[PDB]
Amino acid sequence: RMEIVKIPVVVHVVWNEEEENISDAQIQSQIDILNKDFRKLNSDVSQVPSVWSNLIADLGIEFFLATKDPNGNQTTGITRTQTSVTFFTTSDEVKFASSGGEDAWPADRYLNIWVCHVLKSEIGQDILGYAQFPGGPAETDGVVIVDAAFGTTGTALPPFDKGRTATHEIGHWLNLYHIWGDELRFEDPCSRSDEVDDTPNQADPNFGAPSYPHVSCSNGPNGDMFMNYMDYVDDKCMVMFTQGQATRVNACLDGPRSSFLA
Ligand SMILES: NCCc1ccc(S(=O)(=O)F)cc1
Ligand SMILES: [Ca+2]
Ligand SMILES: [Ca+2]
Ligand SMILES: [Zn+2]
Repeated sequence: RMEIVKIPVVVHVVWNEEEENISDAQIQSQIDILNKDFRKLNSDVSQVPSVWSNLIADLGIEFFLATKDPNGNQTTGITRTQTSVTFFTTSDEVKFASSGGEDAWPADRYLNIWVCHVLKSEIGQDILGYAQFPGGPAETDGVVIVDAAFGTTGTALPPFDKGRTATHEIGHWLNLYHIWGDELRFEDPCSRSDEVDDTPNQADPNFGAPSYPHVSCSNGPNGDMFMNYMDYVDDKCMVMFTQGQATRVNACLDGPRSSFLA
């Protein structure tokens, strides 16, 4: 029997123009996706190649917008903060009210999700989201997602309109690594590991909508598990976690995030 871990979520919408102040329905549509993907209840799990069917995991995690704020008072679980900032970066400006964002709620009790309109890497590349792995500091724990990649209605735009950027980032929040191993440009692309045996060794990230099989690093004939949530493919193409990843998620829930256990 699976112990279902029920994670209270607070969504911090940080908005400059009015359209960035995304609707309650768009926020709720994202929570709905999380409660499918993290329970193996997404119908598009049928797209997994049959050779890997016995690897698809139910992570046993569910999510809900918080009903009590950190001091025990009634809440919608959504904060809405106007800002003059036009873009945020991986340096975590969105996570402090003093830098034009919104403070985190206590990370031992809530999953903080920040939503903003423009998000860039430190060297200026537009990105869809970023996570903080377990291990503190609490002040910046959580995930950040751009609004055009958040939810399945409202401002969400194809090909990132099925809610999977948040599934992916929450994968990181639960201590999952990119399936391809995050080699640096000068390293052998087959050399690093995501520390999961049942994810095939893989050269690089996959983007877009790859054709099965996509072989790399001598992993033929089945190829890359590019439909894993921890690849970089379009939302409609990533549909599964593996049991090997669930092992790491369970270790995270049992250790550094044990405060979320009942
Ligand atoms: N389903 C979305 C997966 C995903 C997540 C993040 C990115 S990127 O912004 O880092 F380039 C790309 C694709
Ligand atoms: Ca692996
Ligand atoms: Ca690799
Ligand atoms: Zn990632």
